[PDB]
Amino acid sequence: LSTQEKSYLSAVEKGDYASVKLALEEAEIYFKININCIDPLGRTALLIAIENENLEIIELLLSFNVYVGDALLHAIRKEVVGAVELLLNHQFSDFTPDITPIILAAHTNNYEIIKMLVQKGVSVPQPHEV
Amino acid sequence: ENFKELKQDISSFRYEVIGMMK
Amino acid sequence: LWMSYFEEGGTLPPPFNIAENVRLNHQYQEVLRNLVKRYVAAMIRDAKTEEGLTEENFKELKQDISSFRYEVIGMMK
Repeated sequence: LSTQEKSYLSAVEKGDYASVKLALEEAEIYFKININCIDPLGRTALLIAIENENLEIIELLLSFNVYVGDALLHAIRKEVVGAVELLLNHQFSDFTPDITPIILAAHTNNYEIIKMLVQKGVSVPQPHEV
Repeated sequence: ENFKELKQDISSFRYEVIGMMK
Repeated sequence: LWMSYFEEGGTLPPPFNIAENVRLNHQYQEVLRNLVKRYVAAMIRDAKTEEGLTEENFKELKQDISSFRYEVIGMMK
């Protein structure tokens, strides 16, 4: 984890919009740092910007086509409505390979997200009774 | 998490204003 | 009680009674690495952000505003 990545992650964590944009611009032309990097606990830039609900940072990081991965599940578990709206209209995992967006949304009684998901059309598989 | 949210709001506000006056 | 009946030692009531490892350490180490990573991510990073608030948090949040105000006032003068 280079220092040029520690500076970038710190800028994302505080909320310095101009600095994060400058780092992203200097990355696409010099290819120095890897935007898909992990900090010691394992977070990426997307997770850091979602954990603080920084909608401007989240929108910016989508305009540079970062890796999304299980970023929708994290927003659903954190119950961030704006982040879910953004992520919808666009290897180590923390979730079991059987958890889908609608299931994980239904575990949390959040009416807004559940309605937002079922408006797009989903389906939960009924298990055969015994 | 609420405390970190409320601290980050102030941080981003400060950065934006400082950059706006310079 | 159950484990006492998993082996072929007694297997018979009293009336009628008278590398192979080094390869596996690879899989075991891979499994431990995944388990430790999951535990760190789940317990000591994702359940520390669910504690309560005290007076130190309030003083922190007040001092942030104080320093911001001082800096801006000095910047406009």
